[PDB]
Amino acid sequence: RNYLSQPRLTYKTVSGVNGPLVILDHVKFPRYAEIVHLTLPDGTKRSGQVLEVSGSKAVVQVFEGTSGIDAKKTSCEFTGDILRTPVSEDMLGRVFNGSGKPIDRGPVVLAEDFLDIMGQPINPQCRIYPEEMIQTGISAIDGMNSIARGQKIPIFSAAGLPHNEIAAQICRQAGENFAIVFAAMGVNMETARFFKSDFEENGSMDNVCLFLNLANDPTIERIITPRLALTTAEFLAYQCEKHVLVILTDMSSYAEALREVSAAREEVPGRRGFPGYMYTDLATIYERAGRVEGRNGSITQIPILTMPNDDITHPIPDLTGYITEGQIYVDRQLHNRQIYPPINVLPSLSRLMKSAIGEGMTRKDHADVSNQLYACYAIGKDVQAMKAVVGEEALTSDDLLYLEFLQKFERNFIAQGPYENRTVYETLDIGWQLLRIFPKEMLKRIPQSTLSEFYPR
Amino acid sequence: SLQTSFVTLDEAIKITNRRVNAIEHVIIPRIERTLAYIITELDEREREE
Amino acid sequence: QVWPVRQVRPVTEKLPANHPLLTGQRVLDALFPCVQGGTTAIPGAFGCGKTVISQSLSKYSNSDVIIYVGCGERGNEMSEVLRDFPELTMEVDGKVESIMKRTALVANTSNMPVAAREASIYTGITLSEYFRDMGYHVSMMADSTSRWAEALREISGRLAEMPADSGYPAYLGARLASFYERAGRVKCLGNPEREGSVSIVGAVSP
Amino acid sequence: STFGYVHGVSGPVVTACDMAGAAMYELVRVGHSELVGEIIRLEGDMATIQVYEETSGVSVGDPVLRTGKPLSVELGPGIMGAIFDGIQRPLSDISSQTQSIYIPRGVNVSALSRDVKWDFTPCKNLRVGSHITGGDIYGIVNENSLIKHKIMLPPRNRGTVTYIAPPGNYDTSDVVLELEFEGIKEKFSMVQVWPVRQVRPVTEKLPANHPLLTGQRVLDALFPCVQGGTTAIPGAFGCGKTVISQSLSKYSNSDVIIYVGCGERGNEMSEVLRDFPELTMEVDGKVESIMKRTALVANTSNMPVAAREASIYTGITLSEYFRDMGYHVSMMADSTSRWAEALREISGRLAEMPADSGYPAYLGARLASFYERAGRVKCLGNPEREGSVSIVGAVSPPGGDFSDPVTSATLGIVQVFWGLDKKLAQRKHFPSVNWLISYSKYMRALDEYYDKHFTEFVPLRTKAKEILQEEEDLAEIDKITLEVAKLIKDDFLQQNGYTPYDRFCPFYKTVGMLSNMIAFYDMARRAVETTWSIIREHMGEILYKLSSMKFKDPVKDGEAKIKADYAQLLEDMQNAF
Ligand SMILES: Nc1ncnc2c1ncn2[C@@H]1O[C@H](COP(=O)(O)OP(=O)(O)O)[C@@H](O)[C@H]1O
Ligand SMILES: [Mg+2]
Repeated sequence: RNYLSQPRLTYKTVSGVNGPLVILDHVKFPRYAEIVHLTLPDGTKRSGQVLEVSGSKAVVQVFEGTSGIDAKKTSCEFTGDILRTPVSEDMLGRVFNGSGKPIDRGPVVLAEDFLDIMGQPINPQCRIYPEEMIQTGISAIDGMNSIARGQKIPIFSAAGLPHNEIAAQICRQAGENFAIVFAAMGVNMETARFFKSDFEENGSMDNVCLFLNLANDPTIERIITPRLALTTAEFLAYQCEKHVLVILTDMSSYAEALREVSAAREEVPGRRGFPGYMYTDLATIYERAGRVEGRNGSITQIPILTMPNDDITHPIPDLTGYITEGQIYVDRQLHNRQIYPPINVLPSLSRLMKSAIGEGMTRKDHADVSNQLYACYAIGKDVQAMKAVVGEEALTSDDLLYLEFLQKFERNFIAQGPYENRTVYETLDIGWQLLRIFPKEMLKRIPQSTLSEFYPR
Repeated sequence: SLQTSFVTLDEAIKITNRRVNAIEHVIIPRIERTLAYIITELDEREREE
Repeated sequence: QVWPVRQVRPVTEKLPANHPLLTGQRVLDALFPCVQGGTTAIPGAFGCGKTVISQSLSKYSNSDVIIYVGCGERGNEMSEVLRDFPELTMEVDGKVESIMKRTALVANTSNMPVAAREASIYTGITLSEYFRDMGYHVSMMADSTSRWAEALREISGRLAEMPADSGYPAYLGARLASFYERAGRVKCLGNPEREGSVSIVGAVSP
Repeated sequence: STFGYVHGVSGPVVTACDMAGAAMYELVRVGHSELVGEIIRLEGDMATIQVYEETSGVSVGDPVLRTGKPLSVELGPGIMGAIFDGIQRPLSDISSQTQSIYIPRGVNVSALSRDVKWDFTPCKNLRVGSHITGGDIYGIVNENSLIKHKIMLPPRNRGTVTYIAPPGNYDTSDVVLELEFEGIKEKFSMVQVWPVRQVRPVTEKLPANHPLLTGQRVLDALFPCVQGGTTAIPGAFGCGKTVISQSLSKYSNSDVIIYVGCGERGNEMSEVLRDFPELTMEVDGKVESIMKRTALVANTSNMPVAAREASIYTGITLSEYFRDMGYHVSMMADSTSRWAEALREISGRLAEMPADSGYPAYLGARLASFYERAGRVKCLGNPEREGSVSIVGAVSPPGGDFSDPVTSATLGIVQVFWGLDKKLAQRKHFPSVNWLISYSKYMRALDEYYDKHFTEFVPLRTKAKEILQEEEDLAEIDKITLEVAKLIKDDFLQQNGYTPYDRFCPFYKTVGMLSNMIAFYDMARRAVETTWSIIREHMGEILYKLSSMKFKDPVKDGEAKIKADYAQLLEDMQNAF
């Protein structure tokens, strides 16, 4: 029905190549974000967005790099539309490369609709708020920092830490209507093989849309990799009404692919070299989440970002801390003690904890015991800070229990093991036991109306 | 003469080993992670110019 | 009536501020009190609760109307507002009715474009200046002005402007001063001789 | 067009005009002295070229002769034992051809010698008219007694054989093959040209499984590395950096060793070219020089800084070419921190934005695009052979701190980190690899080899690591554990590289010594759980049997296992007494 049938022009009039930007000339009415199809003199096909136009010029940027592009022989071949990904329901079980193409010797997708990869922002009037609590099984994520279906929440980790080992875990045991779209930006060969051969185990490959983009792939393809991973998931949800779980590997490594392309554009550096719009371009790929009114579907994001040099004040955990709806912190001192999900619960908060708990949802003492299990954790963490200075014997009887809980909190409430899921009822019945090595009247965050039932057991 | 010399040393070794452990764990890692902040704040103005 | 949002509303003569803004918090009303007709700033890092004080202001203040401005905010945080407001009924003359009768949302999330973040601050203070002219003790929760200052940086980056300290343009102190100084209790224009107010509580995300 | 004119030089940069058919990153020849330059910008008819050499005496109007090839190497015979710079000029041949001591700044000497003749043999069922695709083994050249330099097809082209060469002697410029395609009968010699920034194409990558037996007892047992793996080591003055660089070239199970000295020093590069020409390796026959399977990329800091960036990329392209013949290449990059200080000069000349502590925006992406060129991988070609490349990259941080924009970026990509300590080298604990900071992410992938072969090894290492882990807290303030951990650190982990046996041990002795020191431990754990001072006094002879186990000479091969049996049963006696 509605389409464009004019033949595309083919310019052989490149004028300026400096870095990844190819400045064209004698272009007739260029649009702002057209895909152009470069044809190299040695028969290589490269693609590229138009970065900005001015009059007759058109400064495109090439995706696969600019090495080999001539001035006379290369034939940039325009296309009069924006980047439209070919999206279908049969992109579920296939492994795609960085830009759009299949890896596992399959065919190109037939794609009953073509969607804009930039998407459109959802109307906040008809954007319903996530209430349905999802079950992860990890007691640090399920019980203490409970996440709802539709919530965006990252995993704060560093290099060497097993973020990708526990992200496949919540990809494995989350809870017939559950789809998973995976994006791997800047992974190793091992991590791309560890994720490929993990969904080959559980039979979950019938609902997995793995987007691999390895470290040898070009650095501009890492920009459009989490764009296509979401507008795929904005088609499996919001148009086909099934619950999608988006996981973006190395959202840190997306941002160095955002810093590098912006230094080539020579524009407005923010903190630490990252560009000035680095809050916005991490928000257009994070705010595609949540549930809407007239659809049964949902889309929930668990991105992974490696904060450099363990600093939470680095701009990569900083700007995602402002735009997501919480964070999950993976600690390195707990990984050194062979604690399994090496997560620490003090800087890891979930914003949607207040709605997903209650008598209607889950077990009314759960919302209040997490206020108290932070208090026994936060006071006891200062006790080990005090134990380093004065001595192990100058502690009083109050702050010997704060060390006694803190030693038993790490090994019993956490470290489930890599193949054990335990429900929220098992989390609280192993979490109330840790508050029963405490005496009465020091649980000051708990009211007396709720403390009377669960303490005698 | 040694019994009153024994217990006066354990009152002066404890108020000295705290001042060792106050410098080692409080004063120096407050200065050290301040000095790591002056270095990056120098760098965020050296790329601003 | 049609009024340009960048032009300040004319008014008779400004008055000193004497009545306090009862926010309901214990530390806020006791140690660091704010008056209706005053300017307030709430800085702090992520996860500190800069909006749960702003949502406690829009629910339980001693103000006639409430205007909440979401400037680069979350999409779920404006859906959080319009859901739980129509069950929060408050009393004025022995009659209970929800706070959505007195709350007007200017919603401009982070997904929505960056040049419109300039407009959502100036619109929400223009509705706040208009309801001041009726005599109502208007309050306004700017949330958050640090995402408005990031819209000034991204626009000035395209115009090849020279930056000030940390990227921002040199006129950052003149845009914030031309917005915060539009607050203050003031005898309005017109013959029925009414005294209104505008109290700006602007969240800052450093 | 064929030539270009200079039209202005302003430092390293040359804005050469009259170049309409010039591509990006091509190599040119600026001036009458033919300085090698790199095209870096392309403004219509002109092309901004940065020049590798000193551009002193370049006038406006000198011919800029373009080549049409990017920054590439020459792959073929005559590459073993040669010493190259970063841009592949033979430093050994450049001293005999010119008879001087300086590099003459303009010599375009061929990288492979076009005078030495090699014995070529065909593939023997590679007939005329048979179809051949890229990557197929086409011939075999006996380069040395060790290396059979298998001539391969370039991965770009394809077709059917029309002219093949009879078995005989040939030059590097003689046409060996001629291929029929649809268009043109294309002919090409024994020398292929491949760009260094472009990854060598290959069929399918495989998980790495076979461990690199580097020779030491601490490295092959406790912190193992697999061929096809990546590895970082620290770069101080004296810890162990001469040992791990040369013991891995002498005694490892690698078919070739390619060493990249990437802008090291003046005399620290001279000692490598004084030592590597006279190292010896014990093959099954009589001993031979290590220079029949070694290729050197030698580079000082005096040399051009675009030949210091490209020294890493040249050394990995030589390493990836010998991977495709089926060999098990290992590459020692020494160092990468002097390579990161070469990127800061290259991006600093272009005035680009310094992202993290001076270094450019793509420091984390250039390192990750180089350590990803390692891996055990089934090669291209119809003979269906498998190869591997191991990359060992020395990291030289300022002051020895592990928080640095290139040190923290390297330890996020590498899997094995043999942390070499200066403090262990001060106390003459050789080799000086630390055991607290060091690790291996290569333990989960090696238990399949430690179960199909060598079955009793993984309960020992997962226990003896906890012995060294318990000992550090006990030394801060069980008495059985402090004695046996002293025995492991003094007999097992310590290793003298000059003893005629203890310079290199195989793995059956290495699994043998840790078997006895653990079987002595759990028996002594039982013998106290029923007296420790009598144990230290009455078992003094069997502790001498443990502490002298390291001297099982390679004239004793089966007897080295036989002595491990008889020293095991002697511990069975005295535990009951
Ligand atoms: N006074 C409070 N009452 C209840 N919850 C609070 C209060 N203060 C902070 N919180 C909690 O702290 C977190 C902060 O939420 P939020 O305002 O979104 O962080 P931010 O200020 O960065 O936007 C939420 O989980 C919120 O429930
Ligand atoms: Mg907020």
